[PDB]
Amino acid sequence: AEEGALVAAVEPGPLADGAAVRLALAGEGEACPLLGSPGAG
Amino acid sequence: AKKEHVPTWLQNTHVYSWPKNKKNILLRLLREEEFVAPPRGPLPTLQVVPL
Repeated sequence: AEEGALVAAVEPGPLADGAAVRLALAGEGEACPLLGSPGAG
Repeated sequence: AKKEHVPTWLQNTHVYSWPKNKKNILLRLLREEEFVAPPRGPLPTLQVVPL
């Protein structure tokens, strides 16, 4: 009775892919601070 | 004399020793200070400048 059953191969059907999300900072700079006062005699 | 001899109410003021400080006595009679501060100037320039 060889027709009893069959072997079956399983696959994951609905696969999906996506891209990674990376953060970045736009622009850069630095304003100078102020300091100092004169000594006296 | 000594410090205690001066009356309390007078001790609050200047006390001069004789004859050591007779110059101070003369100056006080003239209402003059032995040391006088020099005249004031203007405030210093706030020269704050960037680094």
